[PDB]
Amino acid sequence: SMYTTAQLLAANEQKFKFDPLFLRLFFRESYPFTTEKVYLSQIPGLVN
Amino acid sequence: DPVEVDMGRSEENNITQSGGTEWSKRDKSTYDPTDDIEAYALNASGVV
Repeated sequence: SMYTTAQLLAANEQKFKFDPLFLRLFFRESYPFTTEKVYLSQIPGLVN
Repeated sequence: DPVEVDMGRSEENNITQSGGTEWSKRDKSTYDPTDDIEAYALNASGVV
């Protein structure tokens, strides 16, 4: 149908800057849990 | 014959200073242009 010719030189996949700093520094460990709620506790610790 | 060749450069890449922020109206002291050049380079697609 068409007698044109074309050659492809180079293609790029542009990408947006992204680096998980806050996970990598502070939230270091994972805790998978199979239950339905998670409890986090504290203790006062003030002794006269 | 006049032929137009162009690539896709977003309008934010070609920056022209107008109004304030002229780099020649602010006083030559108490101002570091490092902030301006870092802000400009924030538009880049890779390390400069």
